[PDB]
Amino acid sequence: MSKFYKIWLIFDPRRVFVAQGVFLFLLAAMIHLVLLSTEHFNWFELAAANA
Amino acid sequence: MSKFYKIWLIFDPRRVFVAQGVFLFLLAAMIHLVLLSTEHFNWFELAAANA
Amino acid sequence: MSKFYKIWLIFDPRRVFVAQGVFLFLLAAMIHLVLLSTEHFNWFELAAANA
Amino acid sequence: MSKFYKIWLIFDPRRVFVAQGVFLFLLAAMIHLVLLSTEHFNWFELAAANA
Amino acid sequence: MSKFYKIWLIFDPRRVFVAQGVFLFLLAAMIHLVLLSTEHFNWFELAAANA
Amino acid sequence: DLSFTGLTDEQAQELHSVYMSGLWLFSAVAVVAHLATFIWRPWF
Amino acid sequence: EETFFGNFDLASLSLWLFYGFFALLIYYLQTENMREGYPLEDEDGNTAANQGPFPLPKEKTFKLQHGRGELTLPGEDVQRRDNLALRKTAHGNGFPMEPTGDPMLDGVGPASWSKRRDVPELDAHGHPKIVPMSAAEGFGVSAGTDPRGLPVMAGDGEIVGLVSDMWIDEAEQLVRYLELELDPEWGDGKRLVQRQMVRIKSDRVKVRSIYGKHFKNVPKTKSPNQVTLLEEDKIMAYYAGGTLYADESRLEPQL
Amino acid sequence: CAIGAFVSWALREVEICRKLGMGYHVPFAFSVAIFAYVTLVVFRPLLMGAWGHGFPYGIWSHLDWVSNTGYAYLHFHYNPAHMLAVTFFFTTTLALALHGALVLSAANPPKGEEVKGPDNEDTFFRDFIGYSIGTLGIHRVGLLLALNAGFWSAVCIIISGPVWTKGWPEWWNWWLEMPIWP
Amino acid sequence: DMTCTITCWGIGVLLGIMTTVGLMVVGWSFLQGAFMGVLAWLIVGGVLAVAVCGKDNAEQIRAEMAAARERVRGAT
Amino acid sequence: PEYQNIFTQVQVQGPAELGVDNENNLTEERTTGTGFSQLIGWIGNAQLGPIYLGWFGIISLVTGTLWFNIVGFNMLSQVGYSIPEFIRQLFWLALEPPSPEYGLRMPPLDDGGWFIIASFFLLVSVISWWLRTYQLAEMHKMGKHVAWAFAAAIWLFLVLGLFRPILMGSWSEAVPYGIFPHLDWTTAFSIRYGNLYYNPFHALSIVFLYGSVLLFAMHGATILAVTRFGGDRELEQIYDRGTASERAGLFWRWTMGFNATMEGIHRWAWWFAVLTPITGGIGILLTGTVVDNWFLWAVEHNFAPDYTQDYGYEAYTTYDGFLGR
Amino acid sequence: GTGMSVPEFVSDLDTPDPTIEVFLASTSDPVIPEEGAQTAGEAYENVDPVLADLTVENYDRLLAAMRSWTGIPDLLEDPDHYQSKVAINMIQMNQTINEEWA
Amino acid sequence: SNSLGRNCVFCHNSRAFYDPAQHTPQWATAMLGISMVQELNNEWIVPIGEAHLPPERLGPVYNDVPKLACKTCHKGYQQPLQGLNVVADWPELATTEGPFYD
Ligand code: BCL
Ligand SMILES: CC[C@H]1c2cc3[nH]c4c(c3C)C(=O)[C@H](C(=O)OC)c4c3nc(cc4[nH]c(cc(n2)[C@@H]1C)c(C(C)=O)c4C)[C@@H](C)[C@@H]3CCC(=O)OC/C=C(/C)CCC[C@H](C)CCC[C@H](C)CCCC(C)C
Ligand SMILES: CC[C@H]1c2cc3[nH]c4c(c3C)C(=O)[C@H](C(=O)OC)c4c3nc(cc4[nH]c(cc(n2)[C@@H]1C)c(C(C)=O)c4C)[C@@H](C)[C@@H]3CCC(=O)OC/C=C(\C)CCC[C@H](C)CCC[C@H](C)CCCC(C)C
Ligand SMILES: CC[C@H]1c2cc3[nH]c4c(c3C)C(=O)[C@H](C(=O)OC)c4c3nc(cc4[nH]c(cc(n2)[C@@H]1C)c(C(C)=O)c4C)[C@@H](C)[C@@H]3CCC(=O)OC/C=C(\C)CCC[C@H](C)CCC[C@H](C)CCCC(C)C
Ligand SMILES: COC1=C(OC)C(=O)C(C/C=C(\C)CC/C=C(\C)CC/C=C(\C)CC/C=C(\C)CC/C=C(\C)CC/C=C(\C)CC/C=C(/C)CC/C=C(\C)CC/C=C(\C)CCC=C(C)C)=C(C)C1=O
Ligand SMILES: CCCCCCCC/C=C\CCCCCCCC(=O)O[C@H](COC(=O)CCCCCCCCCCCCCCCCC)COP(=O)(O)OC[C@@H](O)CO
Ligand SMILES: CCCCCCCC/C=C\CCCCCCCC(=O)O[C@H](COC(=O)CCCCCCCCCCCCCCCCC)COP(=O)(O)OC[C@@H](O)CO
Ligand SMILES: CCCCCCCC/C=C\CCCCCCCC(=O)O[C@H](COC(=O)CCCCCCCCCCCCCCCCC)COP(=O)(O)OC[C@@H](O)CO
Ligand SMILES: CCCCCCCC/C=C\CCCCCCCC(=O)O[C@H](COC(=O)CCCCCCCCCCCCCCCCC)COP(=O)(O)OC[C@@H](O)CO
Ligand SMILES: COC(C)(C)C(=O)C/C=C(\C)CC/C=C(\C)CC/C=C(\C)CCCC/C(C)=C/CCC(C)CC/C=C(/C)CCC=C(C)C
Ligand SMILES: COC(C)(C)C(=O)C/C=C(\C)CC/C=C(\C)CC/C=C(\C)CCCC/C(C)=C\CCC(C)CC/C=C(\C)CCC=C(C)C
Ligand SMILES: [Fe+3]
Repeated sequence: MSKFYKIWLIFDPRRVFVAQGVFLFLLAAMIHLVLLSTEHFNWFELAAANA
Repeated sequence: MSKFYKIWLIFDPRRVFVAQGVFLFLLAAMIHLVLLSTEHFNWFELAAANA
Repeated sequence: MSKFYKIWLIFDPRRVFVAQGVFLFLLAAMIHLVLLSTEHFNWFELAAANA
Repeated sequence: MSKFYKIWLIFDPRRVFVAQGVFLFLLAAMIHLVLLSTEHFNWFELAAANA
Repeated sequence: MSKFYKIWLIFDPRRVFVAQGVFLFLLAAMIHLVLLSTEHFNWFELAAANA
Repeated sequence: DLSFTGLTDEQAQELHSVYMSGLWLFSAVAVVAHLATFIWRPWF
Repeated sequence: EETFFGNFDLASLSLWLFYGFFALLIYYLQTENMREGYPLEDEDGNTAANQGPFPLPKEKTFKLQHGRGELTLPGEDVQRRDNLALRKTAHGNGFPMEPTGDPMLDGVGPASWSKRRDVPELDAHGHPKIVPMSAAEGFGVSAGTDPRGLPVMAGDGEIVGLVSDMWIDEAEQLVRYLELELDPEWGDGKRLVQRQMVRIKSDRVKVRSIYGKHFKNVPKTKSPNQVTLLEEDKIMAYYAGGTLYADESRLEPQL
Repeated sequence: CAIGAFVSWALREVEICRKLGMGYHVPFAFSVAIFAYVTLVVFRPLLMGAWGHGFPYGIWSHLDWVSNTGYAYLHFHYNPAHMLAVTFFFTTTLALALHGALVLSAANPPKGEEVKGPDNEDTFFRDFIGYSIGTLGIHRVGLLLALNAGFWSAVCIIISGPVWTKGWPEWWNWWLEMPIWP
Repeated sequence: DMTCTITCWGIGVLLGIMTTVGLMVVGWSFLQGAFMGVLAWLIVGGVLAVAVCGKDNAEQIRAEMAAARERVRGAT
Repeated sequence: PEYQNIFTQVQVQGPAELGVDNENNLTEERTTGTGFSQLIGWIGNAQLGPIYLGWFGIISLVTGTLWFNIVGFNMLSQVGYSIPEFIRQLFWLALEPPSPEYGLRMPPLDDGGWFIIASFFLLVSVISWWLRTYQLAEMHKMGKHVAWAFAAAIWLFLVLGLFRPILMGSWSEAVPYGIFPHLDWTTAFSIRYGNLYYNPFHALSIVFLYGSVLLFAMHGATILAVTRFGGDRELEQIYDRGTASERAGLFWRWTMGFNATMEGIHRWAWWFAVLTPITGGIGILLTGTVVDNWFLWAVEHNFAPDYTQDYGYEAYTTYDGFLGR
Repeated sequence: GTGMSVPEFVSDLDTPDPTIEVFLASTSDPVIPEEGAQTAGEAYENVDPVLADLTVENYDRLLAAMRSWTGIPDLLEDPDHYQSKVAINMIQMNQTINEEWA
Repeated sequence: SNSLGRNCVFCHNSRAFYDPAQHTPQWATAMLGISMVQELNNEWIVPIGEAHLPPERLGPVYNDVPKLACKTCHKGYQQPLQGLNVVADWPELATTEGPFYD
């Protein structure tokens, strides 16, 4: 370590920054939708059932 | 945190402004429709069933 | 909040005005149609119901 | 509000007038047809049934 | 042989790293999904069963 | 695209060394994850 | 509806009439396509005994533009080559021929050119059709990557020079040729490459057909502002012949 | 034997192209027609589980096969990928007719007149319809249209058997019961 | 800048795939969700290739070009 | 690999072309104003416009828009002026031809009168577009090949809509104006008169359609392979033979034993394409008027196959065995 | 070579009609009449079509069957409800279907 | 076709829809079923319902009495209940005359 900063001498800051944002949002949306497709982890149905 | 202002030395403000506006509006519309697709959080049916 | 006037140092006013003019009417039409697809807030059917 | 005349320093009068005419006629035709599509406000059918 | 650094002179780091990253992510996601396809190791169904 | 047109000798030793530093870090993390998973739900 | 005789009715009559018409049409179509390359010859240049089942068509005349004259076909072959450095590999007919010297320099095989007119092609106003971009009023690169200033790499991996200009067809608004200035080590002067034989990338321009050592023998235009049809044919055929003659492994079976 | 003959024909065309120093577009185009035939006698039959699903070798008996195979899905005109394929076929024929007519009319003027050039051809078509593809674009477009016609034909047949079992009109139900409709 | 256009079309393809899976979780069938996914792709990806890729880079160059268009008019 | 010439590498743009002229003064009726599209320019030309406006084109446009609006407004009124239902059932609606009981007389507007008024406006529109195609060649001093090729398709158009109904004695024989309804007409027409496969002119039309598509694959591919020798400049190759024409001819000569010329291949293409609607119209004109059952005609003329095996699923399997029970 | 065949998915061929099992859970074997058995008309006041039936056959036909096959729990209890009047005709129609349309 | 879950080449050879020599044996039983349906609608189903059925069973337009067709009994299957023997246990619904318990 202490030499990971040299990653920016090979990869372009602008290409890495757009790709990472797209990947991060897509992964977050996918995980939230996977949770929404279950029974034990769907909070919208949990709210209705509780009350 | 005190040096995040340099993000505008890599990203063109016009492009990010347009993309952020589109992204924010689409996210708001999707969330509102997801709320409309349920039973406990549909405010158009609650008004019908509370009058 | 007193420096928002600089938005026109970045955006072309003509493009922004055209886009906003399209967007506002499209959104208003969408909401006016969403109201008509329900039972409680459809003013065309309500008038016949109370006649 | 006393300075709304400055819109003409942004948009060419010729184009805006043509679009306004087309938009107004299409909107009026759509509204008249929407009224014709109902039972309560169809004045031809009302005249037929009132005699 | 004692130092295998002599393998990057016949390669270009850029594409090697890109392919590595894609391969790693795809293999991890496929293992996670394969585990999710199994009765005994599906941790989302286990929470519903331990309820 | 090749503008580097070949690496040198001393521009590769440092690379190997940094690459090896990440590979060992990723593997230590994976080993701990696998150990915890085996403690939770064994498969052997 | 009734029949004329037996089972013959109106549909049968129509079908047989179409049969006859189609036979005549096939004859006309095959005869119309024999205005070039006939009569047939053998492998020694003499007229062949067999000439086929269809006779030759009568003559048509074309009135050309810009005072170029008239063209009557079928007629004599005016695009014929005179002294070809070729050798028979057999005593009869049906076997290939062998080049006597350098196939690429002698214009034989896939490097063959046809003896076209020694004048440039004209547009509607009577002006040369293909013009270098440095003399074309109003033209600019509107899309894609501009190749001017990039180095050129040959098929064996050698840099031979730089792109200096582009030659465009103004009537159709299309790039036709790229102009290359050679380094002193690989020759002297300027050469042309047709657009269909290059791949333009971000840092280079690739020509795979020929190698570096072949770049000095590309035919050269007489005037720096216009190119005739004969020169066009000789330049394009030279690059086309390299796909087979650049390396000895390109000519042998690939297996 | 037919598969072997077709593949050998394509590989012979490849060698002729190599000897003449030309591009390899013609064998690539012929490969599409080979793919539509191998789908009809090898791919659909293997997927469906029996060689008896292929069409017979007869001038008037291979039309009976076509007729019976289409009525086995009730109304074949309603197959979505068959509609795309028919459109491609008709468009290729309209474009071939236009191209041949334009070239012949440029090369054969009225008696006593001079011949015409590409400028005249570009002008006639912008006057007629307001656009001209050009002398190079028309060949690209014709090739692309023909290859798209053969690819979509292969798709229309391979979904009719192994992917869909009911009538093709019923497939449109997804549009008729979309939740947006009142 | 044909490379920004292709990127923008790919973000549209990705939004379309996400629209299909989202409508299916809410109760729609595949083909119903995929028609809506195709329109999200074509409308949004097209809109972003005009707007984002049309905010081309130029900085004082943008300024002068615009201040000179504002001189064409005035005498037009 | 080598460049293949399907997409242009770099585009160049200059002043817009306004067109050639002669003593006929075509400039007076041409619109001013052009555009450029870089998306299209990857494949072909990028310039858009201008267009010529004569009287034939204006009349054709006006009368064709009238036909479209009579059909569209009839379709809209059939549904109760409900726009969302109008959109839902767009592919299913149509403007229906008259009932068979009325013969060739004028039917009630509710039962085919609007269909006849709209058919008269479409007729006028189509014949006007053809007079424009003839006039422009005459004005451009070119041959009339385009007009003849268009009249070839107009022949089948008129046979389907005008000639056959008159010879049969009913306006009810015409085709409805709809997407699905017109495809139902095709299937019902084939069923009503036996099997249309056994109509010989239908087979000839299929032969020529298949041949026309095989020829654009061959001609397009051949021209794209000789573009490295200037082969897309066809007219100058006709006026002065070059090596591109020689190589293109020799490829097919060595492949299948005969070849064409640069000028003569376009005659082949023109004839195969033109022959499809001519044979199709001759085949359609003979149905009902002469032959009423094409399969019985084939049996009479001895080209109908015969089968030896039996009919029925229980001649080959069992209902329980097909279910796995 | 004809193209005459009918296609089906094998997951669909292995799924039986789901009402076959409902039937088998509502059916019973007939009871053979004995010597001089007492009929339904000598035990209640019924209708002619169902009167010369025995008591046990009356029991299985009426309740165990007709009231479960048509989900009408009180069928044929009030002789004046319209459902009884239509069921009496349906019995004869069901008999004629089996007898004359074999 | 949609009522039996089959297609056109079931009962037909599509090159000649008219020819009796190219039909399958199922065509004849379908022809019998046409007449059976026509008789059941006109003689049994319509007459009762015009005399007893309540106003809420009379359909949108014309105040029609509901009718039956081929799918009322097959339900998208080749045979009703895929061929279950449902008449062996109920001899009382098998004949118009006295129930034969032999
Ligand atoms: C159940 C279906 C029947 C069947 C029933 C029919 C019927 C019925 C017909 C065809 C016809 C044809 N059939 Mg068939 N056909 C069947 C099976 C097949 C099969 C197959 C199984 O593979 C094939 C390949 C074909 C193919 C063909 C074509 C060869 C032929 C159409 C010729 C033509 O020029 O079309 C191209 C179409 C035209 C030229 C139409 C003319 C268009 C006009 C000129 C348009 C004017 C402009 C317009 C109004 C303006 C629009 C707006 C603009 C944007 C401004 N059939 C089966 C047996 N077939 C036709 C024929 O000729 O029969 C012999 C015909 O009528
Ligand atoms: C079978 C071939 C079909 C055809 C094709 C066709 N016509 C065309 C085009 C094409 C491909 C055009 O691109 C061009 C056009 O610009 O259409 C909007 C056009 C055209 N065909 C027309 C007429 C026409 N075509 C007809 C027929 C047909 N043309 C067939 C349907 C007919 C009839 C009834 O037979 C008519 C009357 C006009 C609608 C139009 C004439 C072009 C014109 O007047 O251009 C003026 C120039 C402009 C400034 C307008 C361009 C729009 C933009 C503001 C320019 C910037 C370009 C932008 C980047 C992209 C947008 C362009 C898109 C088309 C991609
Ligand atoms: C976009 C795809 C289109 C296409 C493309 C295409 N086909 C091509 C080419 C191209 C580009 C050629 O270059 C090549 C050629 O050389 O053309 C002259 C060819 C060709 N496509 C041909 C025909 C053809 N193409 C057709 C269609 C199409 N081909 C499409 C429309 C059709 C039909 C049915 O529509 C036919 C009939 C050939 C004329 C030709 C070259 C094929 C050839 O000669 O193959 C060598 C084989 C023999 C000489 C004989 C083989 C004998 C067999 C062993 C026995 C016969 C068995 C057979 C299956 C019986 C069928 C009976 C029928 C009655 C059903
Ligand atoms: C040889 C037979 C083949 C053939 C050839 C052929 N077709 C031809 C020609 C030729 C040689 C022409 O010259 C002519 C032409 O103009 O071609 C560009 C044409 C033509 N063939 C056409 C259609 C056509 N041809 C077909 C078939 C075929 N034509 C065969 C494959 C088919 C079918 C069913 O397969 C169709 C659908 C037209 C594009 C054109 C005839 C133009 C014509 O007569 O137009 C009348 C115009 C109106 C209806 C008035 C306009 C009203 C419109 C409803 C709206 C406004 C116009 C607008 C431009 C369209 C909408 C777009 C919007 C975005 C604005
Ligand atoms: C602008 O550009 C262009 C051109 O140009 C300028 C062109 O032109 C064309 C071409 C287009 C046309 C000319 C238009 C017309 C074309 C069509 C309509 C296409 C349709 C074509 C046909 C219907 C006919 C095609 C014929 C075919 C496919 C079969 C022909 C093949 C044979 C007869 C046999 C092949 C021979 C082989 C393989 C070699 C022999 C094999 C051996 C082992 C040799 C050993 C010797 C023997 C066995 C004994 C003798 C053998 C003999 C005599 C051979 C014959 C065989 C027999 C069995 C007798 C295009 C598109 C073009 O865009
Ligand atoms: C310069 C060179 C010229 C070359 C060009 C010549 C082309 C045309 C020339 C001649 C064709 C003559 C062939 C005629 C043979 C059949 C006879 C016939 O047409 O018979 C019909 C029966 O209809 C059919 O059998 C349907 C025909 C389908 C259409 C074409 C099929 C090609 C499909 C596929 C191609 C495969 C084989 C191809 C082979 C080419 C075959 C034409 C009725 O009989 P009739 O005589 O009308 O009845 C009255 C009588 O009974 C009185 O009593
Ligand atoms: C009955 C006989 C054929 C055997 C039966 C089975 C195959 C049937 C299918 C197709 C036949 C195509 C056979 C073509 C083979 C040609 C071989 C060849 O190469 O023959 C040349 C002579 O040929 C030619 O010059 C071209 C002939 C026309 C090509 C076929 C046209 C297909 C048109 C339309 C489609 C056809 C469908 C029918 C529409 C029915 C319509 C009622 C010798 O050399 P040449 O140097 O060119 O001599 C000439 C000159 O130069 C003198 O000097
Ligand atoms: C290898 C295995 C073969 C595969 C086995 C499969 C069987 C079927 C395949 C192919 C059959 C075609 C065979 C014929 C090819 C002959 C070879 C050839 O052509 O050999 C030439 C010799 O010429 C000839 O032998 C002339 C052939 C005449 C063609 C007839 C024309 C119309 C014909 C058709 C019209 C169609 C209309 C409708 C039709 C119905 C109506 C016909 C050498 O030429 P050359 O020495 O250069 O010069 C001389 C030159 O000019 C002319 O003499
Ligand atoms: C209904 C369709 C029937 C089937 C298709 C055949 C008919 C279609 C038309 C033509 C076919 C090709 C035949 C003609 C061309 C052959 C080449 C030829 O004539 O070669 C000559 C030698 O021949 C002759 O001297 C003529 C004698 C021909 C006799 C054979 C007849 C074949 C008859 C039939 C085929 C095989 C039968 C054997 C099997 C049984 C059936 C299964 C060499 O001299 P040359 O150098 O060419 O002369 C120079 C000249 O050209 C100057 O201009
Ligand atoms: C059960 O069946 C299925 C199919 C499901 C399976 O599961 C099958 C599974 C297998 C067959 C699995 C096989 C798995 C492997 C072979 C895995 C191999 C994995 C690797 C080799 C991974 C390598 C990862 C590399 C990483 C993370 C590198 C990191 C490097 C760095 C952070 C350093 C680089 C950065 C810098 C600064 C370089 C310095 C730069 C300079 C300029 C000096
Ligand atoms: C309401 O919304 C608006 C305003 C936007 C609209 O206008 C909407 C419009 C639509 C949605 C329109 C939709 C239109 C269609 C789907 C049209 C489809 C049309 C066809 C498929 C037409 C086929 C026509 C013809 C055919 C197949 C063959 C032959 C026809 C003819 C030769 C017709 C010519 C008729 C003659 C010569 C008879 C005239 C009678 C005399 C007495 C002279
Ligand atoms: Fe061409």
